[PDB]
This record gives sequence, structure tokens and C-alpha cells, in this order.
Amino acid sequence: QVQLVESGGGVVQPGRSLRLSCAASGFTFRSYAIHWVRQAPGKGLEWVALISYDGSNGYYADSVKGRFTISRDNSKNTVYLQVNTLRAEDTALYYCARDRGSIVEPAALYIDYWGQGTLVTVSS
Amino acid sequence: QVQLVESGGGVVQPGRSLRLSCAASGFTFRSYAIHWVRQAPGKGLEWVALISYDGSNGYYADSVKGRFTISRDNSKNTVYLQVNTLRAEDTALYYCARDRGSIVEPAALYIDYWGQGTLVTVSS
Amino acid sequence: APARPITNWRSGDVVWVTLPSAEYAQSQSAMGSHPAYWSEEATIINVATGQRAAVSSIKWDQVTLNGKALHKETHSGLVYYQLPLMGKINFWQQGTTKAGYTYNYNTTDSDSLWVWWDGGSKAYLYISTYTTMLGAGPVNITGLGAVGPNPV
Amino acid sequence: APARPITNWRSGDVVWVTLPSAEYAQSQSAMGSHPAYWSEEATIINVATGQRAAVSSIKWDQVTLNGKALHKETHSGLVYYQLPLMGKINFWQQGTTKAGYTYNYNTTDSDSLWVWWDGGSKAYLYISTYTTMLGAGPVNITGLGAVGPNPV
Amino acid sequence: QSVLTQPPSVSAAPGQMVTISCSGSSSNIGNNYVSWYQHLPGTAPKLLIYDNNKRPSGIPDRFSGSKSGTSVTLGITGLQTGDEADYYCGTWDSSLSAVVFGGGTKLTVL
Amino acid sequence: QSVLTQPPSVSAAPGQMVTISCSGSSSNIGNNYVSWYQHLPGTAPKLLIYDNNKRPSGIPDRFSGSKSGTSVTLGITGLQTGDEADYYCGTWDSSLSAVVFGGGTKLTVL
Repeated sequence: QVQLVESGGGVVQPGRSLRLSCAASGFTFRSYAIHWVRQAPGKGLEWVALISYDGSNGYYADSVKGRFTISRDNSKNTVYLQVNTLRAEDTALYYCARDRGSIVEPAALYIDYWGQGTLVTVSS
Repeated sequence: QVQLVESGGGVVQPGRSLRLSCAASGFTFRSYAIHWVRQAPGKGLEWVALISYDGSNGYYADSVKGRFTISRDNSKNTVYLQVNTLRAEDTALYYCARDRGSIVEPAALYIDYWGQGTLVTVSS
Repeated sequence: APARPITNWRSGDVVWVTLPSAEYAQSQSAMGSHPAYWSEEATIINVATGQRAAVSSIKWDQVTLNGKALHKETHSGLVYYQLPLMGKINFWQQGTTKAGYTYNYNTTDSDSLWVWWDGGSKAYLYISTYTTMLGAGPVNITGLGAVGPNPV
Repeated sequence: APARPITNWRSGDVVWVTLPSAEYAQSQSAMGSHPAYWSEEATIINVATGQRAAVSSIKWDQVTLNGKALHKETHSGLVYYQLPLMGKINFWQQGTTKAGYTYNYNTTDSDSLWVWWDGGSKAYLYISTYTTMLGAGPVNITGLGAVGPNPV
Repeated sequence: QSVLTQPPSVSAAPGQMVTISCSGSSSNIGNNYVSWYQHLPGTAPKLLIYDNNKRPSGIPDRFSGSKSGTSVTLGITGLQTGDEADYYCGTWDSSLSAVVFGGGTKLTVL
Repeated sequence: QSVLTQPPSVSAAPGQMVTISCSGSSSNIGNNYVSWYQHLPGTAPKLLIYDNNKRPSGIPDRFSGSKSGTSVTLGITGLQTGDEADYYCGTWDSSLSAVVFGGGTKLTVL
């Protein structure tokens, strides 16, 4: 059962930080690049972050830069998404998924399997 | 008789300009890059200028920049070396020669045939 | 009547690779942790004599280059084999003008063919690449190269 | 007993090119005024069938690809001929691990073999080249490629 | 407001054909490859088109995609009630050094 | 003061061997090719070594050159009175975007 599960949801006070742990099972972690993707309620998809196979490269999005941090722990086969100072716009079901594509000028993305998602519900 | 002759020498008042014409005979002008090279009295060789096969790019030396100008006229099969404000250091036998080499990072120079040289004798 | 076996390779021989449903790998330890294209059901062809065989059906412990065993880089516990080439390995998308360029496209260093072997019936054909210019996979890829000298 | 003549070419055939005493040209009009390596006493070889002949010793008015004449770019009054290839033409210094990279090393566009012909006994082999990474010449150069599709 | 623009929605009768356009500049869809994603409500989004012209195993043959210049288009043959979801583009922006997804199109049947 | 440095002079008996060194950084002699030039007095300088190991047609086989790292060395076999001239290096400096010639070495016989 190849799975890539996400934990760390729940109601959060605004302006606080969480670690969205992402446990990976059923496949080799070091052969894949894990993405982070959120869908706000009543909205569409939005790509968030990206890390390389060995954690050397950490890629962010324009709207998440500064407030977000990607990290990789290949020993535990878990990628870490450190959110910081959650706003009213990131109350979204954070999906996580693995990618075996490239990033250089003619890049091709293969975001194969997406997790069920964790629900961040930052509110009172 | 392959030849690449240079004209326009003579005693010159300091601070004046000359056009060192370079007539080419016996070979195709547009297939070669013509160099300009001078040897000061009691000194060694010094590379001066360079022009492309079609005159698209013109290359200078650090000590000749600003005071020198390279030009190509493939219709007449003659490359023109415009000297400006001759100093006390450029009173040298200006050789001119043809090159079929390259300029990109692994460049190899083949400055095959050098002319007899024209003697600039800037003095009073 | 039988020709030279594909297990025998000589310098200057022309190799012809086919990599059906080839995918993209971020880094291959045999190529010093550099991107590569790999296929499971790949096929190798020697153009000069016409011999060909599926990569997964070759016992790489027996292959020889100029009467010598291939240089094996046991990287991360996985045993690979080296088939060197004179120049860069030329590969392109199968059946089309879509063409690929290797990682060391700017240097004069030559390229090589790397194959991972389990010792049973699973071999992976690795060709050097820079990026996903032919796609992230599975994409058919065809290649060509000329064998080089023995490692020194 | 005679095999297919070198004047006949088919897509996917492997061509083997030797350029003795090859020099460097700043721009070739057949390749859109781009650098190239040219030799006078070149030799062309077809690897698949083994046929080979000196480039100056074969008449380009008769050569055909897939039953069709080669595309001729009469550039500056000089008639050239096009032998297309699937992918980039791979060339290297003869007898050395040193390798050459063509002008379109970063791009996907495939390469081609261009030949200048006088109609008599003088033919010049032109291979795509970026710079003097193998030298300004005369330097021996050996190359390899696989024939592509007819021009459209 | 995404770089890759899509129609807000589209509809057709069951068994019919729909197409969803998807535009962009050369930095993302002209240079890089694009992919399509289906988000059936209540479940995780799936990969149906990759490499601008190919589908993963298990995706029905009725789905298709093709790129024409700096623009790609989704193609769904034989509309069904079950195949009612949200479809998104996906590609890399070399200039932006980030992954840009499609704005979003909602398939409906009436 | 040239980038490519050379010994000011060298000498030997007739029929003997001399070598002239020539150094430089990677930008000129490490990356690009170097060449050698002979300047017999009263005439134009000639090409005797090109491509760091090769000679133009007509240059005697007694001349040789070889590059060892970011440095090249001229090699002369069978010194003669006639082969007494000034020898210079020549290479392209990619960083400087200019052609840099050798400082100059003067062969003498005594």
C-alpha cells in the first residue's frame, strides 16, 4: 500500500506556526520530490512548496515565501512543511504528493499520487 | 602570390589619427579574421585588434581601447585599422595578419600569415 | 554462422539503445548523482554486427570490453557496469525529431552507458541527461553511441 | 553479392564520418552562418552495412534518401547537400577521449551533414560545431550520427 | 489570477464532447511541459494527462490533451455524470521558478 | 608584464637542446589553446607551433611544444646559429576577451 499521509491539522490561533509532517510508505523516499498543495474552500488548487530528493533544493511559491519552510529527513522518510504565521487565506486542505519530474528550463512535472490532505482551520 | 599588405606609415605629429589600410590578395577575405599586431623598437610582440569574417564583431586590446577602431570592407577585400591620438608607445612596426581561429571559451588561434608591417614613426 | 556475441565489445563499436517507456531520474549515483533516463524493458543493439538483446536479459557479470571486464561502481550497495564511449551518447525521442542532450553537453568529456543489475532478470538502462527536455516519462527514447577505451 | 550503395540512405541508418586534418570555419552558410568543422580528404561510412567512400569521390547529384533527392541549399552560389539526422551529430578527436559538441547543444533541434560539391572531384564535409574545443585545425576528427527523415 | 488561464466552467449533455482551454506565456507552457488534474469532490485530485499528450495507466481513453503553441487544451469525449469534477492545468514556470497550476474549470451536466 | 610569462633569454652550444617555459592562468592557457611564434630579425614572425602540440607545414621537426597544466613549454632540438630569433607565446584570454602574446624569449648561441 503506497501511501504518503499528512498530519498536523486542526483549529489554530491566527499568527502561529505548525509542522505538517508527511510520513511516506510503500516507496523509496530519496527517489521522489515531494510537493505541497492546498485547496481553499470554494476555490481551486494552489501549489505551495517543493523539496529535492536529497533535501539540497527547497522551492517555495510567491504567496508562501517567507511564511513557509520546506525540510527533508530522508532517514525517517518524512518531509516537513513548516508553516509560519498562518493567515486567513491558508485555511485549506493541504494535500501532499510526490513528484519524479525535473525543474530546469524544459521542466516536466509528474505529481503522481496525492495524499488525502490535512485540514488547517485557523480560526477562533 | 598570397599577400596581405599594409600601407599608411610615416612620421606623424603626436596626437593625430591615421587609417592603416590592409589590402588582401591571393585568398578569400570573408573566410578569415584579420589581426593587427605591432612590435615596439627594442620590445616584443603586442596584439592590437581583431575583426570578424563579416565585420560583425570588432575586438580591441586593453591598451588600445578607445584610441583604436577596427573596420572591415569585404567589398574591397581590405580591413581598416583606425588609429587615434598616437602616443609615444605605439611608434611600432604594425604587422597585419590573417586568422582562421575562434574566440569562444576553448579558443584556438591560427594567425597564419603575417605581413611585412608598416612603420609608424610618430615623432617630430 | 553465429556472429560476435553482444557480450563482447570493442572500442569504436557503434551501440544502439532503445528505452521503451523511459522515465526521468533526478540523480544516478553511477553518473555521480546526475540526471538520467532509465527504462525497465530497454534494448541494446550493436550496429556494426547487428546483434541486439533486451537489457534485462544480459548477464552483466560476463560482458567484456576489449577482453576486459567493465569497470563496476558499487554505489549505495547497487552494482552498476560501465560501457564507455568516444564522445557523447546521442539520444532522441523514438520516431520523432524530438532530440535530447546529455548532462556534459558543454565539456569535451565523453559519456558512458550504465546498467544496474540485480543478478537475476532485472536490468535498468541508464543514459546521461540534463533535464526532462524529452519529458518526465514514460516516454520512448532511442539512443546511439560509439564504444570507447578501457578505464585507466 | 554487392551491398546497398552509400548513395542510398534510409532514416535510422547509422553514418560514420572521418575528417582527416579537419580545420575550423567561423561560419557555414549551409548551417545558417554557424561554425563548422571541414576537411578536404574526408571519408563517410555507413555502419549498418559497412559501406564507406571518400566524400570527394562520390557524386551528390545521385545520392538519395528514402528514394528522394537530398535538399540542396544553394547558398552564395555554392550548391550544398543535406543528409538529415535524428538527434545531434556526435563527433570527437580521432584516437582521443576528447569530444566535440555541436552548435545546437542546448536546443532540441537535430543536426545534419552538409557537403559542398564542385561537380568534379572536390567535396567538403561540414559538421555542426560550436567552437574550437578540439582545436583550430588541421586536427583529425571522427564523428557519428543516425539518419533522420526527409525534409518537409 | 493564475498565470495559466482557464474557463470558469463548461457543460454539455451526457455522452457529448467538451473542451477546456488553457493559455500561458512561453516561460511556462511554451518551454515547459503541462499536465491536467481532475478533482472529484470528496476525494484527492488525480493525474489524467501528463507530458501534454499522454495519460497515466488507468485513466480512460476518453480523456485527451494537446498543446498548440503557448496554449494547451483538454479534451473529454463521451461526457458522463460521474465525470463531473474540477479540472486544472499544471506546469513549471522557469521565469518564476515555481509550479503554476490551472485556474480551474468545473464540468457540469444538464 | 604580459599574462603569459616567459624567460627573458636562453642560450646553448650549436646542436644542443633548449626549452622555453610559458605560464598562465586557466582563463587563457588552461581553457584556450596556445601557440608559438618565431621572429627572425629583419623579417615577419612565423607560425611554428599551433594547437600546443602541432606544427604548420614547412616548420622543421626539431621544434616541439607541449602543455602541462596551465603552462606550456617550447622545445627545440639541434640548436643552430640560423635558429636564433625571438620566440613568443600566443593564446586567447576568455576572461580578458583579448589575444595575449608571450612576453618574449631571445635565443642565442655561444
